Formats: sequence, C-alpha cells, structure tokens
Amino acid sequence: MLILATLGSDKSVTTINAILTEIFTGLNPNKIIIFREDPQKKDIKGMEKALEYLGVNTLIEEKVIGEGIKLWREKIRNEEIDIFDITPGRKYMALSATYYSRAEEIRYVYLKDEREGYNIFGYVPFEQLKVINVRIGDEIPYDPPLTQNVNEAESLLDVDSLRAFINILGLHGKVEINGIDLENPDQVEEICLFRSGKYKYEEEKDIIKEAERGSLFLADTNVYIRLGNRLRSLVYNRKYGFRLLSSKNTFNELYNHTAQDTQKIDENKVKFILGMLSYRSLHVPPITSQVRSSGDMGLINEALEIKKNVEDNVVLITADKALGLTAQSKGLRTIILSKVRKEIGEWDIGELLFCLSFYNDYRNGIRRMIEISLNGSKIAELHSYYHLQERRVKVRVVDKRYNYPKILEILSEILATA
Amino acid sequence: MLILATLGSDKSVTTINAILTEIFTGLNPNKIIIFREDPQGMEKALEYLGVNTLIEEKVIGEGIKLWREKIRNEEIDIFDITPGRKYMALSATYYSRAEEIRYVYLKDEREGYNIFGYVPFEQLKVINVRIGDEIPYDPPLTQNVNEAESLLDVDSLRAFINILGLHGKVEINGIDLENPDQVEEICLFRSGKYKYEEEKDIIKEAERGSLFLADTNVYIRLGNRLRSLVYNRKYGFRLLSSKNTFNELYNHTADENKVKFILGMLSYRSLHVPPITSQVRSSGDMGLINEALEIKKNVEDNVVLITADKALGLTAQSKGLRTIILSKVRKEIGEWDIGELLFCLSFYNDYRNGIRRMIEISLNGSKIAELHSYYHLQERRVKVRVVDKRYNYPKILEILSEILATA
Amino acid sequence: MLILATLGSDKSVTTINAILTEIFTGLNPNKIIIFREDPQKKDIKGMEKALEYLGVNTLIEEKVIGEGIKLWREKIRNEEIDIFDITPGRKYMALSATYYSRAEEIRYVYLKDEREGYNIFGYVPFEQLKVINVRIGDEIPYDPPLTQNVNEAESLLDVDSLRAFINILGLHGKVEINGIDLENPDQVEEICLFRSGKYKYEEEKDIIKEAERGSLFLADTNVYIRLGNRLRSLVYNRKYGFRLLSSKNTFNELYNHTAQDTQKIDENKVKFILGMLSYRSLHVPPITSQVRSSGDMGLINEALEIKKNVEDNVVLITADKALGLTAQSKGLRTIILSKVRKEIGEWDIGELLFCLSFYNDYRNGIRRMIEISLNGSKIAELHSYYHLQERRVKVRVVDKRYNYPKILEILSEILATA
Amino acid sequence: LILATLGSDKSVTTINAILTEIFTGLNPNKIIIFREDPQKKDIKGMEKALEYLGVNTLIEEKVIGEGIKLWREKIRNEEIDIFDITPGRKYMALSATYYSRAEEIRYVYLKDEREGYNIFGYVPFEQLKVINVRIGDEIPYDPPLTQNVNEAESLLDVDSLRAFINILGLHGKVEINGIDLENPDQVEEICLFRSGKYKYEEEKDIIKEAERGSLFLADTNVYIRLGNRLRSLVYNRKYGFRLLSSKNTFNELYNHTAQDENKVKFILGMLSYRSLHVPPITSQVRSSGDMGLINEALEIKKNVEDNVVLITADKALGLTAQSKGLRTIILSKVRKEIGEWDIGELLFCLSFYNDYRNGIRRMIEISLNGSKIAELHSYYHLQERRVKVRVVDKRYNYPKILEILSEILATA
RNA sequence: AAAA
RNA sequence: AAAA
Repeated sequence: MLILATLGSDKSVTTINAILTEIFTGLNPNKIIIFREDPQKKDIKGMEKALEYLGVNTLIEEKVIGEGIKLWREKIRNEEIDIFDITPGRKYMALSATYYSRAEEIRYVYLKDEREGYNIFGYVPFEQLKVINVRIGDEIPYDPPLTQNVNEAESLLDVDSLRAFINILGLHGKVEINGIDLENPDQVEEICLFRSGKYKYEEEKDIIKEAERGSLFLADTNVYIRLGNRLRSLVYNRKYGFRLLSSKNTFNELYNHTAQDTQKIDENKVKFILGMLSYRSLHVPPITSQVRSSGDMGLINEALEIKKNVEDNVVLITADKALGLTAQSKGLRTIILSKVRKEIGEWDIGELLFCLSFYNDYRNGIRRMIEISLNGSKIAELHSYYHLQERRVKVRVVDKRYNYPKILEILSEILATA
Repeated sequence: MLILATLGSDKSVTTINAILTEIFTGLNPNKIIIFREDPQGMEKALEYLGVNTLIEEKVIGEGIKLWREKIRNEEIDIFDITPGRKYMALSATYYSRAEEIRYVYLKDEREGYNIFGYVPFEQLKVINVRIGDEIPYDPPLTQNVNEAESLLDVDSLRAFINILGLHGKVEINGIDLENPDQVEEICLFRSGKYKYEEEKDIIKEAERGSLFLADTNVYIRLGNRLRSLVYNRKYGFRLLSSKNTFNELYNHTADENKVKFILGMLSYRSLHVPPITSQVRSSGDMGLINEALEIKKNVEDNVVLITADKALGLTAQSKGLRTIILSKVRKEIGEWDIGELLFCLSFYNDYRNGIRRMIEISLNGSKIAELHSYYHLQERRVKVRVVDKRYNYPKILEILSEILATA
Repeated sequence: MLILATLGSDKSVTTINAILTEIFTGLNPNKIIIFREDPQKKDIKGMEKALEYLGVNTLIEEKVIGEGIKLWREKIRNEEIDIFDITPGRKYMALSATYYSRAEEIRYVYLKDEREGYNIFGYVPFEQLKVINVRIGDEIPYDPPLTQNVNEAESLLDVDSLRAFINILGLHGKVEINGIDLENPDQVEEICLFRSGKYKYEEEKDIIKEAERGSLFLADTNVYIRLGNRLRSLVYNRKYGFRLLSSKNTFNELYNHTAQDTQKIDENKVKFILGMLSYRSLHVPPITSQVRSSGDMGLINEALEIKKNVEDNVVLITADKALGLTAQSKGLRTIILSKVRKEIGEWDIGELLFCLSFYNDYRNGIRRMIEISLNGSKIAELHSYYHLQERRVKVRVVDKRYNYPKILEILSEILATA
Repeated sequence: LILATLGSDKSVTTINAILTEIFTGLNPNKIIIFREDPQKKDIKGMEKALEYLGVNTLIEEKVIGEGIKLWREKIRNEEIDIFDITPGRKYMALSATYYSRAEEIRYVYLKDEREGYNIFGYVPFEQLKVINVRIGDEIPYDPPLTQNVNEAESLLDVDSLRAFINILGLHGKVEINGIDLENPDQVEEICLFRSGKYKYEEEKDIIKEAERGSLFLADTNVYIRLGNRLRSLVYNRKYGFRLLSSKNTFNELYNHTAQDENKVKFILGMLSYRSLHVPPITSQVRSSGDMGLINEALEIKKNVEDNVVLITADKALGLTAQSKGLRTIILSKVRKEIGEWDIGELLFCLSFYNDYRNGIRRMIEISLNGSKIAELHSYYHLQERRVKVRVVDKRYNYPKILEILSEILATA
C-alpha cells in the first residue's frame, strides 16, 4: 500500500540516492513513483533487485509529464501518494510536488557539502547527510535495514564504493580494520598510510601553491611511492593544467628496481612497484629508450637541463633532505617532504584498503588477512584484483545480514551506463 | 517601491545570471536583496544597463525554520528562486511577501553555469511559478558606457551575439565562407559548424578508456573541440601529447601555411603541457606511427591513432594500430561556436595574402562593433570596438568575466 | 486483441526470433506471454522498442512455472492465449502447450537446415524458413511489416546482420547492389568477389582434403588477398586444428607494400592491405625482426626449411602458376588456385559489401557510392567503420519505411549479452 | 515388448535415449527408430552393445519424410509399448505423442543441457530424469548388468572413464583405491588442479578477459596446472580461441621433455600444450625463461590490434610484467570445487604419474561396495589420450560397451 | 529452432 | 535537474 514518490532527474544518481536514503529511514514502500519531465535514456530493473536485497519489494512506475507548470499541477495533484521526496530534479518540479501533492509527508535530503554529492550511495558519511521533513523542519534518523536473500558472497568494489561500504556499515556500530597494526606499521604499511592521506606532509600544501603559480615539477622516486594517486590532485591546477613532468631519472630508478628481473618479492620490491604503478597512472613512460642509473645527481641534472630550456620555473619535489640541499645549492626551487602530520579530517579509507590488500597478497613472510568487522565480529575479507586500470578489490562477505557490496556492485553498474 | 529578490548560492554565476535575466525582462528595481545562507563591480554593470539599484546581501543562516520566519520580514515585489538550495527556494515561494515568484528555466542544463548570454535565449524561459506562462524578454540598452573598446574571451563573444540577437537580426560582414580557402575551411571545422563523422569514434573510444595520439592536422582542424571529444568522466583526459606532433608544430612555427600551424600549435598548448621530457626527435608520418607503437608496447592502456590522412591511417592499420581517420564531413544542424569561428577568422584576416578587410557585427543592417585581433603572451582574446553606444554589452561582459574569474 | 504466447528457453535467440517470425506473418499482438521453467539470468529491455519500430506496441510477461508437467498442466490451462508458438524450449514444454492451451492456433517454425539457426533474425533466407500450423500442417506465408517511428537513420551492422538486412528487405521485392559492375569488376572489385565467396577456386576443395590428412600449409600473398577470411574454414579441421602456418615470406611481402612507408593509396595498396588485414586476422605477425626476403623463391625456400625439420607434410598454396610449377620442381606438394567457379549456393553478401565499402572509401579516383536498392528505389547507403576487430558497416537508411538495421542493431546488443 | 524412439541427425541423442530407457529396466525384443531423412547409421555395434546388456533385440529404421501430415499418417498403425520422444525435431515428437499406439510416452529430461550430447553415462544420472509425459512421474533407474563379454580389457578416453564411474554408481558406492590425495606431493597437487577438483580463483579473470576479446600468453606452469581446462577458459563464442602459443613456453617445455623425477610435470604440460596448440615452429623466439616470456608478450602487444594478457602462476614474474605495462593474471588463490570436476582427468593424471613414482608402484583400482571391479593402467600411443581398463568382475564390464559407443560417435 |  |  505504501507509496513513495520522487522526481526523475536527467541525473540517475540523485533519483537513485534519494530513494535509497529514504529506504534507510525504515520506510518499506510497495510502489515508487518517478515524475519525469523528459523520458529517461534507459533505466534498469536492477534497481528492483537492489531494493529487494534490502527487504523491499516495490513497483517502480515512471510518469512522463512535460514542461508545463499547469500540466505538472494536475498530474501531481490527483495522484495518490503517501511520502514525496523532492531532492532530485528541477526547482519547479519540487515546487509543484510540495504545494500540490496529496502526500502525508514531503521530505528532502539535505547535503551540507555539495562537493561530496553525485557519488554512489553511502559515499558521503551519514553524519553529514540529513533527511528533513520540509513541512516541519525536523531531522529524521536513519533506520538502516539489513540485507536479505543475497546468494552471492563475492563482489567487486571500486575505491569510492568501498568507502561507501564502510559508511553504510557504520550505521550499525563500530567498524574496524583488521590485518594492520596502526601503532607499529612496517615500511610498506607506513607507505600505504601516506598514500591514503591518513598521514600527510605539510609541504604538500607548497606543491598546491606552486601549482597555482604555474611552475613545472619533477619528483623523485619516493614522492610517487609515498604520495601515490594523491599526487594527481596536488599537481593539477585548473588554470595551468597538469604541472608534473615525467622525470626520466625517476622512471629509470623505478624500472631498475622492478622490471630488470623477476627477483623474488620482498618488501622493497613491493614498495618500488607501488611507485612504478603510481608513476604509470600519471605519465606514459618518457623513456622510449634510455638506461642510466644515477639517483641523486641524475634528477638534479635533469631538472637543470629542463631549467635551461623552458620559461617556467622548475620546482623539484623530493622526500630526501640531502638531495634537496644539493638541488638548492645548484640553484633549484625545491619542496622537501619532511613534516609529517596525521589527518584528523577526510582521507581515503578505500585507497588504504586497496594498498594493504595489494601488499599482503604479494609480500613474502607471514602475510595478514585484511578484514572488516562490525561490533567486533568479522563482516568481510578483501582480496586484490588483477585489473589495475578499472581498479577494484574483491570483497567476500561472511555475514549474510550485511552484504551491502552486492547492492553497491549493482548500483555501480547502473551509474556506469550513464 | 519596486524591489527584486533572489537567492545567494555558493556559485556566484547562478545568482548573478538570475538577476540579469530578470532585468532583461524589462525590470528596473531600486533594491536587490540576496537572501543568503552564510556570509559569502556588479553595481557598475547594472549601471551600464540603466539600472541604479541597491544590492543588499541579507544573511539568514542554515535551517528551514530560520527561513520560515525571517524571509517574511521584508517587502518584495518579484522574487526569483532559480539559484540556491531547494529548501531555500521552497520557503521563499511560500513565506515571502512577493506578489510574483519567478523561475529561470534552462531547457538544457549542460549549457548552464556560464557567463550571461552564453545560453541562446530561445532556450531560456522566465516564468511565473504560479501561472507558468512565458515572460517575454524586454532587453535594456546600454547607458553611460563611454569606453568603446573591450577584451572578450571566446564565450563572452558568443554571449554578445546572443544578447544582441534579442534586438533583431545579427549579421557578420567582411567574410564570405563560400569557396573557403584552405584556412577558411579549417576555421569552420574548429568552430564545429562543419564536423567529421568519425568524431563519434573518438567519443566511443574515449568511453572505453583508450589513449590517443593525434597528428598535426587533427590539432589544426578540430582545434579546442578536441578537449570534449577526448574527455571521459571515468578516466579523464585521454589525449596524449605526441612528441612527433609537437616537433612538427614547433618546426613550422620556428604566410598562408604559417596561419595553419600557428592555429595547430595554439590548440596543442591549450590542451597539453608540451612533452619536454620525451626523447622522440621525429617530425613526420612514420615518426607518429612509430611513437604510437612505442607507447602501445609499454602501457596498459589501449592506444588509438587519430589522423586526417588516409594514407597514414591505412599504413598505421597495416601495423596493427587501431586508427580513427577523419574523412567524411557533415554540416552541423545544431549548436556550434560562433566565437571560435570569429576568433579564427580574425587571426587569419591579419595575415591574408590579399587586401586587409574588416570583420564587423551588425544589427538590422546597422554597424555595431568591429573585431580586432589581439595578441598577448597568455590571454586568448579579441578586441571589440563598439561604435553604437546603445549596444555596448561587451563592456558588461568584460566586467562579468572578471567577477566569475574570482571563483 | 491478439495474445501471442511462446516458450522461453535458456537461449534468448530462439525466443526472440520466434516472436519476430510470427510478427512477420502480419500478426500485431497487444500482449506477449513467455512461459519459463527458469527465471532468465539476463534481463532484456530493448525487446519492446524493437517491436515498437514494427508498429506492434505490446506487453511482455514472463510466467515462471518451474519443473513438473502438472505445473505446466495447470498454469497453461487457465491462461487466455490466441496464438501459441512452440518453437523454443524443451520438448516437454511444447507438449504441455499443444495439449492444454486454449489457443486457437498453435504454430511451429520449421527450419530445414539447423546449422543456419540460432543466428540474428533474418539470417537464414526466408525461403528456407517455414511457419506451420501444427494442427493443420499448412505453411502460413510471410506478411512483412514496415518500420514506424524510427528517425535515427544511421546504424552499425555486423556481417551477419547485414546479410539479415538483405534477406528481410527481399520480402518486398528485387533487392539490388549499386556501385559495382558485377560483369566488369576492376582488380579490387574482382578480389572482393572471391573474398565473399561469390566466386571460388575449385582447388579450395584440395585445401580441405589436405587439412583432413593433417598437412601444414604455407600460403603466398594472393591467397590471403583473394580468399580473405574464408581461408580460416578451409585450413581447419576438428581433428588436426589450425593447419596454416604463418609464413614469414608472405608477411614480408605484405609489410613492404603496406607498412614500409605512408605512400599514397592506389589500387595495389588497397589490394595488399586487404591481404594484410586477412593475414593479421589469422596469425600473429611471425617475424619479430626482418629477413628482407620477398618474391617467388622466398616462399618456396621457407617451405623447404620447414619440411626438413617438421614431421607433417608441408603443402604450399598459391594462385601463381609459375611459382606453383617451380615449387613442384623442388619436391613440394602444391595447391594452385586456378579454376574459378561461380557460387550457385550460399556465399557471403555481407562480406562483399564490407569489402566494397572499404575499397570505395579509401579509393583513388571517381567517388563511387555503395547503395542497396529495392524495386529500383534507393533504400540505404554503406560506409566503412574504423574498428576492424568488432567489424561493422555504417548503414544510412534514406527510406523511413525500411529501417530494419535499427532493429537488427538493437537485437544484436541483446544477443551479445550472453 | 517394443521400444520406439526418434531418429535425429545427431546419433548421440537417439543412441543415448535408447540406452537411458534400457537403464530404466526395459529389455525390449524390438527397437523402432522413426526417422525423417533417408540417412542411416552406416554401421552400428548397437546390437552388440545392447547384447552386452542382456538385450537381444532387433533394431528397425523407418524412414517417413518431411511433413506433419505424413508423420500423422504412419505413426498410428505401428504397435509400440514404450515410445521415447527425446531426440529429433519438435514436430516428430509432437505427432508421436498424440497419434501413436504406444501406451506410455516418455521424455529424458536433462537438467543442464550444457552437459548433453556426450557419450552415455557422461552426465551424472542425478541430473538425468526419465519422465512419463502423461502424468509426470520420475521413473527410477534399473541398470542392467553386463553379459557375454569375456574381453576384460578396454581403451577409454577421458569422457568414457567418467561415464564408467557414473554408470557404475547406479549400483552403489564407487571408490578409487591405491590413491591417497591428502598430504598431496608436488605432482598430486598438479593433478588436482588439472582435474578441476581444486581451481584457482583467478580463472574467473581469464574468462572475463576472454569475453572482452583479449589475447593470452601463458607460462609453463599454466599448462602444467590448468591442463586441458584452458580450452574452456580461453574460448569465447564471439571471438573464438584466445590463447596464443607462446614460443618461450614451448622452448621450455621442449627442453625439459625431449632431453624421471619431476620431469612428469613438464611432460604433462607439453601434452596439454600440444593438445591446445599447433607448435609455433615459424616463430624465431629462442628464449626459454621468465624475461623471455614477458618480452615475447611485449613484442606481440606492440604489433597486434588485440589486447594482450599474460597468465602466470609466478607472482614475481607477474609483478615484473605489471611493472612493464603488461596486463597480467596471476594464479594464486585456491578454491575447492563445490561442484562438477573431471574424475577422468584426475585418474589419467594419476595413472601416468604412477608409472614414474618413487619407491613402490601402486595400482589404481575402482571398487563397487568394497568389491574390486577394474584396474587402471597407463597406455602409450602417438595420438591416444587413452587409459587401459581391465575389468575383473564380469558383471560390470561397461567399458566394453563404452568402447563400442566411442567408436560409433567418432564417425560424426 | 533435431536431449531448451 | 542533492546550491540554473
């Protein structure tokens, strides 16, 4: 009997996430109505299956109306509706619904920081997302449903959906990461913590500042190892573009530690492999052909040769103080990653889990299982995935009541078709 | 007595454009009140439109309850609820003292969030949210604008044409595109008025996450439209900066052919930080294919070659290289870039082998402004000299571009 | 109000083609019922839109009955069916329908040669596919509808669908191919005729026979040029596998005419490019390097080296007599393609149009247009597509009443989801 | 006492429909095969095969010809007790259900049709239901013993040995003795992967990439451990067989077999390699090592349109390949197959290993309810893929029948 | 669409 | 069209 209505945007994600957020306040609709201006490109019944996995069976009817305000007037008014979410869609659609829907309740999902919007459901932490009764103005709490009838335990999750998994799980209690000893991380584990942003260098903000000034960058090996994918944002400036040059010396050092032979894997090969993959994620290998191993003087000399031949200032980025001093002596702008700070704000938990799953799936010695637990009990385990371009991790859920990755997997497929 | 109100969003572009759209329906308010959610040359631009108004920014704070009680404490005639959050628009249309609530309806939102006038005004409808009828445009003339010359980017020049079009027939004089010489035909492709069918193949390959290398002619003819063709949401900018193409563009840029390769190098630098670190030293057909093969051998990504040369493309395909060959042409039946066309035609005009000629914009047969090529180290502008002081909108678009750049 | 019911098999293609064959007998249902023993793994959506372009505009419903002949007993008995098609699905399912259905007609689609089945709709010529009333035994003739409300002129068609387009169009009258003098083809046009199977060499039967004996083949350039993709079937048996070795001499000759430089395109460059593409579709380029051997003796000398170091018999294939005689004087078994045969049976019309579109799109002089005309009236034009692995031809329909490629394009997307 | 069935163009369906009915306890004197086309069997040891089952029968073939009308005419007069309609076209099955003199119409229902069209007994009989279509009762299996054989020895392919186990399982508990797989040594672990009893988690990635049209190169350990199961993993209906024959892998396999302990794996790998590939004799690659395989993959990647993927069981090699831009599938994680796997492949692998084990030679035996039935012996031939089965219990010599059945279907 |  |  319960009818839940909403508005159908050209964006699929807002309409989807508005419906999904409402289901997480305990509501169990039996019919969902999507009022549309224009027909939708193509939807799927996978929304029905994803809702089914949350204990909800519902008919999903789309009603196409058109542009007219009076046409929206009439069809909204004489439609039997119990709850009406108005977060998606144009402003005139929400106005028409609010004033003229016969709904008992009209609701609105309030996202304080819109910069975190338009991502997979659960990506934004649920403390920063508010469901509001627009008629009274009251924050309305989340009642997170459990998963049901989920036959498949394994799913493939990207970094954003892995973080969404943690946030959705966090509605039920305390989520914890097992397999990492946060008080005594080894060399690679410390590297993964920097790569995820849990630990940062204060001088990263100097990289941002120099990017605004339009300088060009060259980085040594450890910048790629420790900053990882986060280096892309630091060196990108909206007005000047991608300022990081593809250092020949840095690639040569990464190549010599990873590609010359099939040496057995120890901690230092995993560390240099993390740098090599991060380097490849940002640059095509500039070395079409060259093999020369210098390390310290090589990067400085490469920066000097570039300095002589471009108008822009060349800033050298390194985590090595001795190299940084030598570069400054030869007249080079330098950013030395030295000051560690632990992040109290936002960081990439998904990236950390990706990095740790990669480390433990290929390390020598006594490896560890990377697991996610809720209120002390194990919920899922994590395994690396071969495909490095469409980056996924394999989540095996050991608790049938909390298999949100399967829903997130289906939702990711819906979002990807757009 | 006449007071116009709107909402203050985190974007300045929506609040600004909502005010200007309302003014362009004939409105001349004395007070403009912007109801904001937090403490965040506009008055000069409204001055240039004959509007002498007080712009007051009234902060209410977060919460729908705070708005339900404070939005009423003001006298308003016309409230435009287009910008801002939904709940801010919700309470404003229900608890304001406004005789008229309006909404600037954007038919296609992908054209939004630009400078005022960028959207063609046939796609922009001002409506009263209670009746729903279209409110016709009553475009004001420019007043007290004494400086005739302005510097406009490619989008502002398009906005000038559209705003001028509200007054009548807009024409360009000094160009005959029939029999487009080599450069003229190129400017048509750069502007998008003429397009290659195989541009869809670039879009399709970009959706699949391929990397691209393009020859010199692709940068020349596709221009900066390459930016949207090779950009995918999932993987981003898929066009590699070919060292072979840069070498050939640098060599030619070291006078009809010179225009071609300056246009190509301009687009290249606007799309790429040049590949300074690459050791490739070739500047020919086989150099491009061989550069593509070397990249293909060493990267995870799929490599696709873009060329406008059948002989190159067929040779590349004979070496196992997936290739997009721009051959077949279609006349665009929808949107293209008049500003890019005029920027391109202005640059050519100064270096034509014939006699110097003037490109001008006219309204209903009467000359409005002239377009002059302007060269700066970094900026990409055209100098517009308005000779009809009633239509000196470039001065206003110049001011608005400044305010948007402050973002 | 026609309710056309049918059986739903694990194959979607047998279901899909059964409905479409019924609708090409004038039938215009408003409801279509699919009876299922199992719920379909996939979920078809464009099946409705395909029928809308044929002016049908029906409902589709999947009745899941399950295992058991009584369960198929009862749930078929109390269901209103006018016309029932029993072509798809298990035999027990058809028996339940032809026994306990209140259907007026019960229809079977008879396919004489099954080997041409399970393909895109319209692939088998409609003169080899019969619609039969099971009660009477009589052959209901075809009433091919036209296309309605389809304004997207352009479509992308694979080889099979292109031949299906011709067969569907042939239901209305004389289908002709414009842009080629069939009786006076030029060098490349003659090559396309052999590649398409319109003309064959009688000695192709010798290739099949020597394959069944487990011989190994070396083929010169003209074999790849003139036989094209048809060569794959000729050199393959289920027992001994793919018998064609990747000749180093043939690739060198193909490379020198196509890849050594960016020479302008004339007839001969197109001819050798067709050979190079065919060669690449059958072998990995064997020479990791160069040997700079090209001509008559190179292939024979290559065949002699292989013969002296491999146990299986080595058979040279060529279309050049002088090379063929020279090889036999050196003690090599040789298959010489000399005797032409015009195909009175089945050949590959889609491949011919592919080959001609490629030739005319990268041609030399006067711009010839490849068109498909019906009853003298231009129906569509053809253009080449960049992607050689997923092979397509761009079809532009100039007649809104015959835009079957859009339906075949939609159906192809459904078939690919398997 | 007359059994009828339909004659399809495929011999296997008509044959297996007859054999399944015999295994529901039927002992006919006359079998009628109703056909549509003038074709025949061209030879049949079916009477000899059925004679070994205690079925002294005559097999008759009635040609009718295309048409629903002709079928309706010629079916009523035929006196038949049991008619099976599983093979053939629908219409021939449709007429034989409505216009036949048979008192009982039956249908052999196969749960997963992907397992069909194989030698009789290949499908586990739990998946095979004989159904009377009038009511719908499942008819229980009543398997006949073997009579009048006197030839103990047979040569069976992998699929017949599996068919032997399944048919023998209708009489109760089948066990394999002389084999202890727990505590698996190096070769025993290999045989378990080849048979599919243990599978790699990353085999799913091979399927995924194959559906996307990728080309594959594999190192030596993939051929050794995956064996002939590679044929299914690297085959896609849209693009075909996607595994390139690596010259680096062939050189390593050739060096270890053509010029003992631990040589068993490399023979097994080479047998799988040749079964999947015509050896790349035309390739000029001469390396036989880790870097050689990666470098061969790079040169192919550079020169071909297809995406190139490397398969290896060596993490150090795979991580090196990934460092060079190569997309790599690394087989590392193991799952115990909860479902179907190849018992015949395991026994073929273990039999071959048995002749070269250390210390004592142990004989592999198959038993029924604790009683020995047959022994498995390795047999060597140039193009065989055969095992030698000596049945010691006259009552259960189904290999002899399967040998005859393998011959009939071989002429396909 | 001749063990779906 | 989660602050045109």
